[PDB]
Amino acid sequence: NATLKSLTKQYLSVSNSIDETVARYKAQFTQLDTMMSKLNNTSSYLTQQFTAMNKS
Amino acid sequence: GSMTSTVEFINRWQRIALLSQSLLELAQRGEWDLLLQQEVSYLQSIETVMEKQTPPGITRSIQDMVAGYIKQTLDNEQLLKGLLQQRLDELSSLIG
Repeated sequence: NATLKSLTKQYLSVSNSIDETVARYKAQFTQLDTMMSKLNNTSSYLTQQFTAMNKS
Repeated sequence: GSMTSTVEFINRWQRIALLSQSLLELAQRGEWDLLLQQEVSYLQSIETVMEKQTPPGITRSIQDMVAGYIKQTLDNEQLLKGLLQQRLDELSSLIG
């Protein structure tokens, strides 16, 4: 028997937390994916460095 | 003078290998926010061996020592890519 207004406030508050949580996950997904692509480039450079370090 | 230049050279590459292990372990422990912070340093440390050259007169023994750090960094990076993909999949599911 809580008031509708009170229930609606809680509803919206929890809804906002969900939105903020999902926003966070999307940002983290994007940055981890960026990181993963960047590892492709660094590995390519490091492979070159390894062989150069081994020459002579 | 240049015994300093050899250790600095050695330290540049050891730092890269260090940060590479740090990233891997942070990923293993599911510490994704710290991983992304540490990533910043890792990339900066790669840039350092691009801006500075291998000095002349590094012996074979030291070249071998550093080659070991480079190999270890590659090994870690490879493992890391798998953990990252797994996390990306975990996140897609959470995101919906």
